[PDB]
Amino acid sequence: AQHAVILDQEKYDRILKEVPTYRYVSVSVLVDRLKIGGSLARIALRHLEKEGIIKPISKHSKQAIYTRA
Amino acid sequence: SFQHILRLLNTNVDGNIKIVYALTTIKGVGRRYSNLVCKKADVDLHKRAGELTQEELERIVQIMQNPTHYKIPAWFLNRQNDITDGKDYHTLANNVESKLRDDLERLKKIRAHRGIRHFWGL
Amino acid sequence: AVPSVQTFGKKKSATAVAHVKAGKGLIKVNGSPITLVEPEILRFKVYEPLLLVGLDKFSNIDIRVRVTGGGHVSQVYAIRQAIAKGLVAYHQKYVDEQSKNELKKAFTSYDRTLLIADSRRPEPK
Amino acid sequence: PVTLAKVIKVLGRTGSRGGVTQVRVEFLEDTSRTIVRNVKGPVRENDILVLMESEREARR
Amino acid sequence: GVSVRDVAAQDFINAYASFLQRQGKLEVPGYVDIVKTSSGNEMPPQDAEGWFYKRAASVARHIYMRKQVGVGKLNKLYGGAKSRGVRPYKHIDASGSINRKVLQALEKIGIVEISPKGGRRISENGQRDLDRIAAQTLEED
Amino acid sequence: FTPVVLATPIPEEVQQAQTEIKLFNKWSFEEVEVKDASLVDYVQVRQPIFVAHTAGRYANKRFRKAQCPIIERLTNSLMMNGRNNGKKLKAVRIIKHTLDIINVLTDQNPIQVVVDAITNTGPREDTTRVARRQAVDVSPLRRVNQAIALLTIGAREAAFRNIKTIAETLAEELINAAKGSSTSYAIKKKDELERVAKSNR
RNA sequence: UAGUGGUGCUAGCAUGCUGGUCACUGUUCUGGGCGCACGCGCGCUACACUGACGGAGCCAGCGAGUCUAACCUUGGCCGAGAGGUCUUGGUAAUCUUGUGAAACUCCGUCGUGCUGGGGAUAGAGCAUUGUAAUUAUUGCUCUUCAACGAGGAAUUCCUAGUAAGCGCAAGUCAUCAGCUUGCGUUGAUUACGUCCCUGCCCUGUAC
Repeated sequence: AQHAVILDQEKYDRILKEVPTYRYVSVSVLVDRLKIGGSLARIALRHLEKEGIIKPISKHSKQAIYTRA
Repeated sequence: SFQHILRLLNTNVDGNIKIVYALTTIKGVGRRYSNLVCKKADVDLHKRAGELTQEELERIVQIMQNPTHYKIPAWFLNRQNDITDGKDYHTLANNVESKLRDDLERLKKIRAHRGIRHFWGL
Repeated sequence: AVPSVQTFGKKKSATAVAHVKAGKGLIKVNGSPITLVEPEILRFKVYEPLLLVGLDKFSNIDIRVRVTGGGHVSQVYAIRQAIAKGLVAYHQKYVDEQSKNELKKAFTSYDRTLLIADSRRPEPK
Repeated sequence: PVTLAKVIKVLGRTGSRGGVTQVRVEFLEDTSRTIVRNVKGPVRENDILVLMESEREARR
Repeated sequence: GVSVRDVAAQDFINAYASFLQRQGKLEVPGYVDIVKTSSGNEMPPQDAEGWFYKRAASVARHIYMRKQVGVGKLNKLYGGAKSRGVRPYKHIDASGSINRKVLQALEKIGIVEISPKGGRRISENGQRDLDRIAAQTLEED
Repeated sequence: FTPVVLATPIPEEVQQAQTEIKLFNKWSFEEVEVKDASLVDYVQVRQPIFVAHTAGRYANKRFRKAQCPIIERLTNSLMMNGRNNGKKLKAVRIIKHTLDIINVLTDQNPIQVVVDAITNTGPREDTTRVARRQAVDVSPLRRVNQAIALLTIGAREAAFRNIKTIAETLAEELINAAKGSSTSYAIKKKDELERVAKSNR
């Protein structure tokens, strides 16, 4: 099987409700537990972080670290 | 709307890949040639191939097979100064390995070393 | 003319020369402010001689340093050594051996390398 | 259960390659009852072993 | 006072290149989007629309910090490692045709000028301009 | 406290570091405790430092490396393979991100979690060849060395052909090893060594 | 023939800071040759995310150079590149040269798919050295995209600024190295012991 690479409306709804459940999130965290490619996850984090649903604690290109807050 | 597989020049291309890279499935379409064609077509390079509509796969197909009209610098092309007729061409699809697998046979007909050595090795 | 000293530091091939004079608390490396030292990870390695003694000590002196050759890492150790040696040299001449040794106590408590080069040298073959 | 013991004397290198050191070690829980054991890694006096078996002694 | 030396390198570049694109006086060669910028490179610059302005800003800063430069030295600076396929890597200089036009383009708008002892030196108007962008960059924080 | 203004203004958060040294200016070494008395002389955590890039030289005397702080030791063991030799700055960054992650998965001062993983991992019984094997005791120093080796290897082989970065995997090993969690590679390795030694004694 | 600071002139910023421009520390000629079913050995490049690619940051040491005429080359100009052209300094701590080197650092693209890993083999064209490049010296551009998933039995080097990573200079030399020697940059883990294996050196009876 292959991960999704375009955002279906149903997964968009799934993303917004579920992500605040997780203590820690990262590119790997999304790609692992949700069937999306890494090229979505980089965009989704910037979206949700500007939306204020998750709190950044550090950012470093190759790594980024966001938290429930 | 989105199409998972498409066919052009009798080659299949899957939609799930960046358009620039997806096109390189076609014999003769290298990465640089693919990249520059997309720019001249002014498609969004970041779109995935399955996003495009028919009138957008056309124009692209047209530019690939008429490159000199769009002032591509000619030195970009793989068949400069052809031996029979001094025109420049770019070779695509099944037409690749029809000029290849012929120029060697033309050398065989003239009994040149390189042709003999090839067919002798076979 | 004005109370001033020069001091130098070493590491491997990097050679940092530092000048100190009375003035207003400023620290520049090659004319840039020391907060822009690079790479970022090693920047705190240069704050050490500031935090370890306390910023008040610097308020009346101007520090500027030029680092010359070496490499990206080795030059970092050269400047921090040049700073520390420069600081005690000024106190030795313009206050007292009491404060001088107070400085030396703080530095050598944390890292001997702040005052003395490790003398390592490449194998002669 | 594990028992701690303090190195009181080091006896010498042992084993075919010199890869094992023999040691004299004193029980830390109660002094004396001294025992001799085989130690694999580098060791010094005042080091503490964790004798997971107690009622056994090294050959000599 | 403020100097260009007082600002983080990449932070200053991003600010000034964006401004310079808005001025529009900086003139592009037009063959842009074909050239690789180095014979050691593979694929052209990925920021296809903006990359020329960003390089132009870098050159100005580098000359500002120094006595004078010429085209040869810039080709060395922007060089890189070429893979040479199965053979070991080697240093290779970047394209000249790019960098020479950048110097000429910057001269047209008066930031930089040809110098005695060869090469180019910063203009007094270059100083005046670049300092102003620096002050904005600090204050914009 | 006071802001002690200077003509090159140091940032506020750097001035605040003046009163207590913290690793990465972020965590204190105070209240870090070693649970097993046998290791206390070897798990150096007592001297504070700002960043795990000490220049010190430890080769000249055979026990002197026991004075090097534990955090420095970990960074070295990451620099391991031939494609990674010399790249210490790469390793330092890895550690910095690793501690942050552990500060969120669980909530303890993460330096304490590292110490727990080390002390819980080091084998206490082993064997040598005589052929046959005979059981032997292992000295506290070597217990520490074995801990550091097993940890980095368990992370490295999980991050090969990965979707999770090095820091994502190394952080999980440390957490799994501070627990009694047999899921971790390092704990699995400890068990076999001791049960083998038991049979041969 | 080196560095710092002051002094004179001077630019920008602000009302001091960063830059440019006196003191101290036999003979001979033409053409060819120096091919590969396979065995043994020293190497180069990889199997990817501790990565590949794009942009930006920006740091050495040891060498070597012409009037015998033509070496090392700065600056201006032309061209996508390789490369070309007009001038210039150095018989050298004085000029090339701060030999602005690579790894490396930061910000983006890619997302575990022989994939954007890897670049063998092969087609077309443009240049450069030489008296002459066909069986092809080297460089540049486009196209073709092979094996290879960390490798059985065996086996090499090594204890600190050392191993390993990375690059440069000289050597040979019309041109042409994946070679040899030297130099610098980044920089670990594991012993500080033994006679088990291998090999060397001392002092009569089952052989």
